[PDB]
Amino acid sequence: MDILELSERLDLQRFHSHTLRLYRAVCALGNNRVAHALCSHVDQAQLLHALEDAHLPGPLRAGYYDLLISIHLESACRSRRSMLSEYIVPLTPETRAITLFPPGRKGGNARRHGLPGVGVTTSLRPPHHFSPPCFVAALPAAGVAEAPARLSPAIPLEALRDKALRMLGEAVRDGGQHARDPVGGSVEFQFVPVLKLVSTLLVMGIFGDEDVKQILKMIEPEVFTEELEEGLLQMKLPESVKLQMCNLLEYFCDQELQHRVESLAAFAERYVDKLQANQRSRYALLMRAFTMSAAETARRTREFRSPPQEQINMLLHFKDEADEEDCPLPEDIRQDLQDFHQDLLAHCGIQLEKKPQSLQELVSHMVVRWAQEDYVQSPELVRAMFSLLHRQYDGLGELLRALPRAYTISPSSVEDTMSLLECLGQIRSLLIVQMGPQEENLMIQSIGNIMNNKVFYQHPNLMRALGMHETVMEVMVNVLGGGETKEIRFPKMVTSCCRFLCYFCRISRQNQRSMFDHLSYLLENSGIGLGMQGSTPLDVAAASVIDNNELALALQEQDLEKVVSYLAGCGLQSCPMLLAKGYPDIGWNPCGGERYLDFLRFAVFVNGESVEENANVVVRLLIRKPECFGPALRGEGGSGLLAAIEEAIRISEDPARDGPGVPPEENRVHLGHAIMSFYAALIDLLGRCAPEMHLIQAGKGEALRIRAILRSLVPLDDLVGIISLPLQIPTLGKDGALVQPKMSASFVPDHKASMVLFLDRVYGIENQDFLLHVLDVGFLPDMRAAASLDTATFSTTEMALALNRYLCLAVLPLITKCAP
Amino acid sequence: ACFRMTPLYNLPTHRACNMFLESYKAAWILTEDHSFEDRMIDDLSKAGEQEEEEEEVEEKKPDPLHQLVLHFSRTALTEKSKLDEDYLYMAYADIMAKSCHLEVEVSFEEKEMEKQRLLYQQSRLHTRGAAEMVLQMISACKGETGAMVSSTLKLGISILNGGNAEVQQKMLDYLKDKKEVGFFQSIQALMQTCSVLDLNAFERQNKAEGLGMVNEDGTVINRQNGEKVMADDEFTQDLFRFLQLLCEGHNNDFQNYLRTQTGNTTTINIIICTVDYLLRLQESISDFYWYYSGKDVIEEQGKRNFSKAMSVAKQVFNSLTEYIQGPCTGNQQSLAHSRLWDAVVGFLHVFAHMMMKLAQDSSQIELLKELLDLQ
Amino acid sequence: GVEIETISPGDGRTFPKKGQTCVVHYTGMLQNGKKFDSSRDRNKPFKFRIGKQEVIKGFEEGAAQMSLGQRAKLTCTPDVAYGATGHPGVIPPNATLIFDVELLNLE
Amino acid sequence: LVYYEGGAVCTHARSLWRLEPLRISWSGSHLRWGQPLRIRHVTTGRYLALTEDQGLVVVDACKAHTKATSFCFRVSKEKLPKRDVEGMGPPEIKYGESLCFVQHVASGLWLTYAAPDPKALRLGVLKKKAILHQEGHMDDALFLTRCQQEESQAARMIHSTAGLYNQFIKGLDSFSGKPRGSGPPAGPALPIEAVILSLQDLIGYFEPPSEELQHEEKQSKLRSLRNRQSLFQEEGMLSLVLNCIDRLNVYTTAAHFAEYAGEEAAESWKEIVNLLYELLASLIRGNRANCALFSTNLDWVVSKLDRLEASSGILEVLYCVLIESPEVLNIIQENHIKSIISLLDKHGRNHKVLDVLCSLCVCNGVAVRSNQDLITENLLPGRE
Repeated sequence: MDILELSERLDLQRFHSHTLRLYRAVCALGNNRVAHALCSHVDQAQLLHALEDAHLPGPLRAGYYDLLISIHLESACRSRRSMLSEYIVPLTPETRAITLFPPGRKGGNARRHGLPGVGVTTSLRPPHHFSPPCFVAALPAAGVAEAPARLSPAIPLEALRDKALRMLGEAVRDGGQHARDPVGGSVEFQFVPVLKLVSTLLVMGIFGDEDVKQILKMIEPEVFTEELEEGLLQMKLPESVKLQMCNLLEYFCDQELQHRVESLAAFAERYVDKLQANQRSRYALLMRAFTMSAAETARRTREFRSPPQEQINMLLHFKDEADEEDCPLPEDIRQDLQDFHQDLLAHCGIQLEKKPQSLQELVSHMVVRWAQEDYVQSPELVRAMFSLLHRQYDGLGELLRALPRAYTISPSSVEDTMSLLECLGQIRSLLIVQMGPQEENLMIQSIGNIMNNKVFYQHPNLMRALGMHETVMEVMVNVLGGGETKEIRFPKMVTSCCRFLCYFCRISRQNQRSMFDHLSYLLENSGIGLGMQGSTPLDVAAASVIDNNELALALQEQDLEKVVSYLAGCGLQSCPMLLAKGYPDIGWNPCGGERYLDFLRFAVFVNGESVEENANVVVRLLIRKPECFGPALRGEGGSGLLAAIEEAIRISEDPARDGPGVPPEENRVHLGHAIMSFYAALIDLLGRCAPEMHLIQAGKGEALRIRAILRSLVPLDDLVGIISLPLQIPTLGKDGALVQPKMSASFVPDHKASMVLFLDRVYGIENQDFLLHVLDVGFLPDMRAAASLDTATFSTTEMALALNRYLCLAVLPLITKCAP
Repeated sequence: ACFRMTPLYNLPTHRACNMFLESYKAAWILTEDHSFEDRMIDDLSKAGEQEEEEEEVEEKKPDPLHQLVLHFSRTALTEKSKLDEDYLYMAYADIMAKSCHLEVEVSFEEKEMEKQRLLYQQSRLHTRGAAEMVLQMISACKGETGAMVSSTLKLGISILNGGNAEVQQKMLDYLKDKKEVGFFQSIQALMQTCSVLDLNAFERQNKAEGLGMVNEDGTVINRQNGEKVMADDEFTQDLFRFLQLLCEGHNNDFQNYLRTQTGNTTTINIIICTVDYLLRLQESISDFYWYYSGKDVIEEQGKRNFSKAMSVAKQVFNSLTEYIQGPCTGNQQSLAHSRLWDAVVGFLHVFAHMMMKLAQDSSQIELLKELLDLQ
Repeated sequence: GVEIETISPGDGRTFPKKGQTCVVHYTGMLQNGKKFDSSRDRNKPFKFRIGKQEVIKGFEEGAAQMSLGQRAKLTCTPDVAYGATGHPGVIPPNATLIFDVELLNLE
Repeated sequence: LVYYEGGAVCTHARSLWRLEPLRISWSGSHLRWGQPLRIRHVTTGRYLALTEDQGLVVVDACKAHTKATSFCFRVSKEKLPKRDVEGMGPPEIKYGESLCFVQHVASGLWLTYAAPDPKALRLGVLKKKAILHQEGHMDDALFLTRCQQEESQAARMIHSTAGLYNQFIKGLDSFSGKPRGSGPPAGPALPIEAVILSLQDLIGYFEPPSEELQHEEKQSKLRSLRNRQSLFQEEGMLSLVLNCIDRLNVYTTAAHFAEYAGEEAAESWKEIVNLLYELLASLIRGNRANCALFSTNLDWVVSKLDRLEASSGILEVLYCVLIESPEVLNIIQENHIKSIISLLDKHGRNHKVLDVLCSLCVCNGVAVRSNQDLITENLLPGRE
């Protein structure tokens, strides 16, 4: 039956409208595979005819128009809309030719305002992905989560925009007819779906220059003349149409904003070149200034002995006109900037009649006229109309809030930025979807493309302005929140992205300083970060604090006691997922405890010296909770630390107690190795928390007091016992089979270096008899072992190279200082 | 590196343009001044084309400003766990606020016209429900410091300049006929979250300028990044300035309302709480003297720290004067029974060695004269 | 598993061979009388590179069987079609397909 | 067992105590320090008492012998019943101020927290057992706080309301087995009319506020509605009604209900199951936590879609859960969606089913591609 019958068959009309709503639901939020599937059920011809049918009912007509937008437009529209908030300006000749005003002579201070949305826009906007919907093609043999995601179903937009223009032109003149039979039965049904379609196509930028000119003519003809026929704004529309009208206006306001930004970029391009030439000329003239001058050249050459930021600051330091003498620029060049400051404000309507004659005070007049003419009821309509109203008078504040996201790039890297922006669109698109196995591999390869991109390292400022780092930190927050307690679903993407965060911190300190704010925010998420192996939020925090003395100096105390409460939790109970693998039970977690220990090591030790302020508070809070040191050093019930090390070494060497009794999986847990790794990081922590010698000879109370506490803590007799503890050596025999111990399951020389650094920084060596007494027992067998392994077959071994690093990091500098 | 680096003209053009635009915005556009808020609210507050309809129902449709007021009332009074950020509310509230005050022997003949003009500008707003914006926003902010409570607080001060009695009356009537505790709960939490001086933070700050770390993209000399000691001084000062304004003019029953609320089921004696905060301030100021007493000279950052601390302390004492003036016997009893005396003796002991320390040298004459008006 | 019935024979001489693409205005429809695809609705002739396995078996061999300018009725079993999985959300698994194909042009 | 329990429990009905003085006349007089008076819990009908076996517990209301239950209030711990005042009484004890220590009038023991801390209170939330100590500690001071009239009325609601259906449930499983055949029913006649009247009152008591109401009163009524819904779930009314539907669900039709319950109850079976669904929807509509409580038993409601007695009510219950909790959406599995499709195949073109599917796709603006793929896989290609 004809759908026009449903205008009387109401029950069918409601059911089918709800059906169309379900159609717009299943294909919503970038589900282009379902959108392509739906293209079979509703065809291109079906949609186009439903657009052009003027006898269709209201809800069904609106549903079909919205459905067309959902099938074809929304996936590309959302991503492009998001990219409208950033303004990357390449250095191109058409960018150079971009001027604030079109060529005119009406006003010297300011010409007539250019037509919004008409002209050249050089902002880097990624192209859309349109795949013609082909259904007879063979189904791919590739498995899921590896095949590329479906793109938007293609549809002729060049003809579609012509259809849209014809439709709205007919609707405008029908409004002038004031006919008693509106299309769809109501004014809002006659206008809202059409305006929504024009809004979306405007966002895509399908319209040409003349198409936008026609749109302005049908919006308001007389105001938009360059050198019933009445615009839509005088037809007393309903509120829903007013809402879509606001959506139409805000796009042109955005286009004006982008035009201003590009005008600034063009003037910046010309002015920088002129200033570069002038500064070169001044430098060349100042070279011969030494013949007729003297030591007063200091503040002349301060520019050339000072980096460019304050150079341009003092060069531009002439706005108030009370500081001209400091500025060495010629007055005509300064006049160029002053004139360009004049017209920019005039363009923004600052300073330089029933016809507004321009959009700037046309929309403001429109909004105030609507508000005074009737009581607006729709809340989001009020939100939209007053957001516009705030945007009109304030010509500069929006520019001030748009400049931090503005940036200029070299033309040679536009294609480099293309891939980065496309992957940025992909990860941004994943913020609105529940995390899935299909989405993980596409976003891991996206961040891999970020790693491969040169501009990712070349322009850290642009990276920070784009702010992918915070967006990725939310996507971790959601993925850990899903299964926040039970299990970390999609662990591979978690560790692959925290790897990107660690690299991001290492790109630059400004990126690190920006990341420094979220540490506590990262710290709550690090509570379950012990579950994952590899790159973890704790590692991200360490990379966000390390190699900067300024960082960890403003590190708030509240983080510290929560970290050591986690250490207490590590020490009071067995590790859950480690114990679930059939391992024998021990009442504490060496691996998680080690993680916090090396984290605090990065927290308190920077650039080769200890931070005293962080050092005393960490040792104070750590020593307040002795339960996390391990089986030893607890006092009552606590055996020797050295004895616990022989417990760990022999349990590590003996199977069925070090492992599950079943590396084979490259992440096998070795309990004996982990316990002593924890002990080594515990003592390396205390060693790097040790007070400095200059404060010690300074005699300051707390500085002496802490070290005296550490001496009462750790007896040096156990330490020299650990020094005397042997190392398993690669032996020759059995047809030359080298018995090579594995670092994953053997005592490493770097542990011993941790204890050597501790005794050097805390205990020290004062006398010769005990100096030799510590040298001969443990350093001598190891150095002889290294000398013996210094051969053809044993030098290349990990044990030998680790001994080489250990001796040259901890042993040899210690005895170099103890040489006299 | 400064003696070994390259001049400006060898820098890449795209980098140079980025540096130029960054310098340009701070040096020209932020510094640029433009006043438009007066013709904002004149157009919003005026209603047009109702003359043509000439309707006599008395329906009283809102004027364009009043629609804004109703809309923000609706989003203020809607029930949500968190008061989600609205940048337009930032824009409109700042526009709404600073458009009111707009401010050599001036005489009492012409002195009054600026006052009644300020009253006219406030009357343009409080007659339109703008007075309810501050109460609803403070009730809905739930006691967390933020942009909204700052902008709303500045609006409250703006509409309450000169102690507008009628505005105070509207405040009192709304609190009385709504009888909600969340307002004073928010006020108590917000004031309890106000910061005091920290020695550890101060010393950590002191270590920073010894480094004098600059940025890589050029150089900024001793950058003016956010100070971690007394960052919320403007907010705390504004909060007590607002509390002072809502009791200015000896609004006796309003002061008794602050001390106790019969209508409210739960009563929070904010007067006692205010004393508690002043008490918390006295240890910080005393210990900040107890870091400089040994040192013969006080450095510049410490001088600025004293200035911002005592500006807030002056505002607190001015407020505390306001609650008890009139005299309000209930408040006077609350002050006497509270721990005000401990703060008083601590401040006196601080003031004991202030002027003696500062009088030794001529470099602390400023900080001495502001301290002198503080006592 | 594909069968051809001519509807309006065309050339009968220049059969589609390897090395040249085929341009067709097909019309796919389910065996239950339900249309699911076409090319005239999109107003664009569907062109496929024959011999490179972009389309299903039945359509490929069927399109290779007729000649230039020939309209044919193509019957494809699920064995030469998508079969046990169908086309997700469009064609149910294990269904027989019928195509009205007019091979309008070659290259 | 009585506890010093914190959190929302202090904003819950279980923290309310009603005092009943021993005086028949002028029982609402102002409290003078030290008159004898009983303490009763609002929602359980239990009286605090010094029991013989476990010291301080809340004994049932049928065994309060007025000796172990009565108590008295004094400002201090010193060894301090007067002549009752036939009027307003001297207003002395204040709400939130005028601190008092409560002592057993007959035993002379003062209430105080149990000092030992178990492993439950070692790191977790602190519920502190109260022991009627002989003398007690110093910091056992008790603040006295008002209850709002709606709180008091609601607290009386649970206590009166729960017992009726508890009796109804025990009447239900009394004839769960042992078919009546042609003889008399199992036991006492079930209060069909009283239950139906209570159900109608509860539905009206949980009626959402009307659309025409102004935004201020609409939000205030919404807050009251959420509070009452949360309190009733916190008192377990959701579990009790779940027992009601589950117990009535064993009979397919009224004849099946007749064969065990009786002819007189068979007719009301349809009405009661419709009313139970309506109240259930009114209980859960718009509730974040209560809707989240149905993520555990999603298949429980899914199991009853095939029933013909009440499809609209359970569908509304499903819709209210769906439009509220995305975590419930994460529990959806391929059998459930086919069952939803079976609703369309067995009940005609009901657009509410489409609305259910629409809610199934997206919740809180978050796309669920797994469910969207299942919808297009199991619904679209058939085209039937």
